[PDB]
Order: sequence, then structure tokens, then C-alpha cells
Amino acid sequence: MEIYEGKLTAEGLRFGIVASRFNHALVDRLVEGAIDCIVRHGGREEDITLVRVPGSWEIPVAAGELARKEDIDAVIAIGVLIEGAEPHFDYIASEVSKGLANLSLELRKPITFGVITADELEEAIERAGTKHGNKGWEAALSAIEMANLFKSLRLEHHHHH
Amino acid sequence: MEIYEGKLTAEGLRFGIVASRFNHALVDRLVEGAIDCIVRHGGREEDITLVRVPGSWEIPVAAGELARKEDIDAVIAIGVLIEGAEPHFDYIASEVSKGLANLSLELRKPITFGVITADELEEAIERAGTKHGNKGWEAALSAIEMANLFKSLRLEHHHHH
Amino acid sequence: MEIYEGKLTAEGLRFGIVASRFNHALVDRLVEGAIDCIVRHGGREEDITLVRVPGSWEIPVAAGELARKEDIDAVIAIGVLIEGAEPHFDYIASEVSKGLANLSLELRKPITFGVITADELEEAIERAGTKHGNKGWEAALSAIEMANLFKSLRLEHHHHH
Amino acid sequence: MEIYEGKLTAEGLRFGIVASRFNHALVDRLVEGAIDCIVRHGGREEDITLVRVPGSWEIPVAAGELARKEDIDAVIAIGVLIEGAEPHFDYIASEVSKGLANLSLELRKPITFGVITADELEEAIERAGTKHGNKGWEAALSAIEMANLFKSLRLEHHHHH
Amino acid sequence: MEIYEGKLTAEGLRFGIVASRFNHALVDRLVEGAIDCIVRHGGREEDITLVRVPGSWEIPVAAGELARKEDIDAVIAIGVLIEGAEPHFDYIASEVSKGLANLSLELRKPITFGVITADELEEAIERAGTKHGNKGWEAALSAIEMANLFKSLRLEHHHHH
Repeated sequence: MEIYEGKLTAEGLRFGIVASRFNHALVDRLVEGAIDCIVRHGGREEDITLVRVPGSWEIPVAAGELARKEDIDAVIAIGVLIEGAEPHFDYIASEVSKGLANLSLELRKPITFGVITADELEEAIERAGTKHGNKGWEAALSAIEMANLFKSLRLEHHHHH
Repeated sequence: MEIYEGKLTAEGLRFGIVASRFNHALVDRLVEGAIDCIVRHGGREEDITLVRVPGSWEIPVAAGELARKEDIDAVIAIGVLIEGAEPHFDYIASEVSKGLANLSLELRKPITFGVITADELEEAIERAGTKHGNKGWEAALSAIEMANLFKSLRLEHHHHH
Repeated sequence: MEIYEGKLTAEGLRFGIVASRFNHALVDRLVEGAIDCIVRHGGREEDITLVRVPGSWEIPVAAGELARKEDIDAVIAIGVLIEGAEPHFDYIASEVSKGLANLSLELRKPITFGVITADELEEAIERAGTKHGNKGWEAALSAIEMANLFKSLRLEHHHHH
Repeated sequence: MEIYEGKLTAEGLRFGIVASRFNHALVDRLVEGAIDCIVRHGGREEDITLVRVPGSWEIPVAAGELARKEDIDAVIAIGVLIEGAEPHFDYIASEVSKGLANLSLELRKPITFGVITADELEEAIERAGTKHGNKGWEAALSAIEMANLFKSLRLEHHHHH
Repeated sequence: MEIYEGKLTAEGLRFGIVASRFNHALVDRLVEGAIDCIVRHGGREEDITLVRVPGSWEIPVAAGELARKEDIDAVIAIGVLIEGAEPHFDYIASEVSKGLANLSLELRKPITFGVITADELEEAIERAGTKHGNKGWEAALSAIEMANLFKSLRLEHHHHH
């Protein structure tokens, strides 16, 4: 049997990070957790690419560009939605998830979903700020594993060629 | 009438297995279910491909890779989804079913949906211990039928060309 | 004005039938209704193509290959969803609906939807009587009509060229 | 560790079927189940042997002779018991279960038990028409595994020699 | 497919009959029933062997003798049990059915169960006068078909040799 999986070492890897500004209190907290887990899991931070955009809606369009760089191996989606805006929450939420998924299948490059949807500010300030459930921590880690995963997929992809 | 279908021999076939890690006490019995059902329906296991991925989300981006190799006849999607988060489960749920469905139409290769959604860890305990219903068994078998069917369709689509 | 349309004669035409097995009692009921209207309204039964798969999920990936041979003109989707499985109902019906739709767009060849979603056994009985409500009867009628329709269009696409 | 188990390929195997005529409305549905599961599992139906006997009582005595042919690998008992007569049900069920047991011990050749004791005709309509719990289907499957098993026990029975 | 089954001609055959005398008013009817169904289904009756024993218990020991003769092809059990007492009925009933069962599996020669257990002499008066249910007739019939079955099976058991 052939087994593919990614270890968690952040060695030799270049990451993308896409960051909103809306609710900057908790998002800024999230990116913190992302950078940290990157560097401590063995990676260098000069390859972190952080792109900022105003709100949740624009997250997709930006990442689509970051991935068509040759030297960003994986990309970290980062944003927050909290049911403050009721007509937009429906359409911004389902569509961003949807657009991110389509981006990855297309480009064949892992994009990970680091978006808190917290139904209130009380559920938001307790996760990102109090509990180690630093959502950016984990989406960051999952992407690391994906990076080494396509390193497994594509390193064998050249040995066969 | 021209009747097609799949008999159930797994002779000479090569399979894809994508595996999540989350709630590994359950996933792993499912994976076992796929591997066993294969080899006990005639197949050999060095041509099974085993990939491990973090959670339900990354299933498509990875499985799409397994279908762009030539030497895979059908890919078996294996993940579990249990109501942990109201924000995460809904969106990622309809998204995996989507991404899987679309890849299958596209790459012209079967992808099966061996994903538990057991409304509790306990309704996953009833599916593996109370009755034969080990979903990895059943969706993997469906996959065998699809591979022999597509072999039926493409062997006759080799005689008329 | 140029009026395009399809008569209801089934001569010169070659058909597709994609047939599940789940809830066979109801599905046999419908496939009989399908081959019935076909050979009655002017066809032979020798160039009907009848493909069988386990459940509703595979309906797409199967029909997708059937309409990709040269000789299959219109395809008659045939399957049953009754609210037994709770995740397979919502997602496996949303994506087969959407899925078969996008196939017919792409291939430019009529695929009809003869999948009942009858919420109980008693709508499964008032359709399963000979009281015409055999959804395969009507759906197979529509694709016959669409069959000679794309004859009218594709043949008129030959006189213009 | 030496693991002995049978895969499910029905390749090259020759089978025994013993089928009563009593209550044949459902028994016939069984034999259908058996022949199918065999051939769909890679077998060819020329090597199926179908024996007919009046009631339940004769099932053992005949089967015993079938397995004393050299060219029969496994034998599928098929019959129906429904509480008709007091002497019939009690004594014939106890002695069939004991009889078929002893025969397999002595002959050193598997005999599986596809006799339903459905305590009503309606518990056999719920064994057959509302589930795919086709008793002969699975009793046949177990027999396939048994044949491959004694294939395993008897192939290693000739390499040690 | 090969179907072995018994036609019903009693030509060329030789039979064993073992008869208790107890409750002779009715046994006599049964014995006559057997002789009839032999002679009228073509049998000649000088090759019928009729043995009489006292009560129910001694049935098996006697049949063992008749089946060890080379020239008897099938043996008919004939005896009557009526709940004259609970001490004898439970154990002697289980033992004859048992002893008979082992006699046939062993000697490989069909033995029929022509024992009425009628819960009163009035279930035996209803068995004999209300409907043709002449149990000796019926089990004698089954013995004919079994004789011709083993004729079929053993005939092919010499053409292969």
C-alpha cells in the first residue's frame, strides 16, 4: 500500500495569509496565532505573505491572486463573520466558502478556511481571545500538513516523470 | 435491450481512498472497512492508494489529485461529519458533496460518498456495532460496481471505435 | 415565424436509461413505464440503453458517460429518493438536480430527470398504480419530444452550414 | 501469524442448492437471490446444481448425497418453515438444524443454512419485499467464503505434503 | 443449469413400510393409503415390504434393518402418537424423529415421516374423513419422488465413473 500524508514541519515552505479588517479586535488576534504556529512549527516568517482587505466579501478575490504566484505553496483564509448584518450574512458566508472551494480545485493548491463564524461577540471573544482554540492556529496547521501533502503528491509526481 | 451493470469482482483494479482524521475512533473502522471489502472481493491492496487529510474540508482538493493519476479507477471518499459547530457543519457539508459531485462529472471517474453523518457519536456507535452497516464497506462496494461498470462501458466503447 | 418543436414519434431514435436499484419495487414500476411509452410511440426496444447503479448518488457520473457515446441521443434518468436517509436526501437530491442539469448544458444533449422524491410510501403507491403518474411514462415522453426537437435543431443546423 | 480466510471471488467454483416446493411463493424468491449473488460475484451458473424436494424434512438426506459428488464444493440449504403443523415445525426444524450440522462435520465440506423460520408469512414478506435481506443471498455469500476457505485449508493441505 | 428432481412413476422400485399397530382403527387406513399410492402410481406390490411392530418406540430399530437390506430403495415410517399420557409422548416423539433422522443421513437412503400426531383421536377422525389428508398417501408420495431423485442422482453418479 502507498500511504501519503503530511508531517507538520514548516521547513522550506512559503505561506499566504489573507486578512480582513472588519471586527479587527478578534481577527488581529487570529493572525497572531497563525504566524506563531508557523514559526514555532519550524518555519521562517519572511515567507509569510499577509494581504489585508476591508471585509469578508473580498477574501476570495484576493486569495485567487496569491495562489497564482508560483512561490506560495498554500494559502490561509482569515476572516470573521458575526450576525450583526442580517441581509448580507447569508450571501457573504455561503459564497466565500463556495468561492474558496472552487479556487482550490481549479488551481490545485490548498486553501484552508480560517474563518470564525461566531453567532455573537460573546462566542467570538471567548474563542479567539481566551481559549487555545485559536482558530488561526489550527487552519494554519492543517495548511502546513497540506503543503507537505502536495509535497508528497508532487515529489512522487516528478520521480515518476 | 443493451443491459449494463457491474458484477462485483475486484480483479485487476486500482482504488483511491481519501481519509480524514477527525474522530479517528470511527474513521479508522471505516478505512478498515474499505480495505477489507476490497481484498475480500478479489482485489490486491498494493494498488489501493491511502491518503490522510485533517478534516472533512480538504477531502475534495485531495481527491481531485487522486483522479488525475491515470492508474486509479475509482476513488472512495471517507470522512465523518458530526454536529460540533453550527457555523462549520452546514457550509462545509454542502461544499464537500458539491466538490465531490462536480469533480466526478469532470474527470470522468467515479467518486463515492463514504462519509458518515451520524447525528451523535452514539449514532455512529449504532452503525458500526448494532448492524453490519459499516459505511466504508458499503460505499467501497458501490465503488467496485462503478469501476466494473465503467470498464464495461469503456471496453464496449473500445469495440465500436 | 420559424416554429421549432418535437412530435411524439419514437422511430429512428436511440435512448438512454439510467436505473438505480434502491427501492427496486418502485423503480421496476417506473422502468416498465419508460420502455413502454418508448416502443409504443414508435420505437424498437433494441437501441434503448439500460444502465443500473446502486443508488441515487451515482445517477450523475453514470448518465455523464452515456450521453458521451455517439449513438445515445436522449437519456432518461430513473431513480428514487424517499426521505429515509436524512443527509443523503438533502445533499444527494440537491446535487443530482443541480448535477444532471449542468451535464445537459455541457454535452448539449437532452437529459431528463425521472427521479421521484415521494415523501412517503402512499405517494409511491398512487404513482405505482397504472393510473398514469408513472413518472417514467411522462419523463420518457418529454425526452422523446426533446429527441425529435434536437433533431429539428441539429438537422436545421446542417441545412444552414 | 497464519490467517486463513476466504475472499469472495466465485471464480471456478461449483455449488450445491437444495430447494423445497413448500410455500414456494417466497422460496422461489430465495433461489433467485442465491443464483444472483453467485454470478454477480464472478461465478458462472453452469456449475450451479439445483435440487428439488417436497417438504422441509428431505432437505438433509438429499444434500448429504450432493456433497458426496466430487465436483461440489459447497452446498446451500434452502427451505421455508412457517408454523403450519405442530409435529412438522418442532421436530423437523430441530432435526434439520442438527442433521445439516452433522453432515458438514463428517463430510468435511461446508453446508450453509438458508432456511427461514419466519413465524408468519408476513415476516417473510418483511424479510423479502421491504428489505434486501434475501436470506439465500447471504447464505450463498457465506458459502462462497466457505469454499474459498476450504480452498485455503486444502491448498495449504497440499503444499505441506 | 442442472435440475435434478423426482418425477412420480413408481416403476422398477422396491419399498419398505414399518407400521405400528396402536390405535389400529386409523393406522390400517394409513397402511392402505401407502399400498395404494404405490400400486396406483405404477408400482407392483410384491416388492413392498410391510413390517409390523407393537408401539411407537420400536419404529427406528426396525427401519434400520430394512434400510440395510440392499434391495429396499425407500422406507416409509408409519406410526401414531396420541397424548394418551405426557410421560411417554414427549420423549418417544423426540426420539423416533431423531432416530429416523440419523438412520437416513447415515445409510444414505430416504426415510419418510409417516407418523400422525393428532392431538386427539378426533383430529385423526377429521384427518381421515373431512379431507383426503391420508398422511400415509402423502409421505408415500414423497418417498416415490425421493426414490426417483436418488435414481436421477445415482444414475449420474455412474455415468461420470
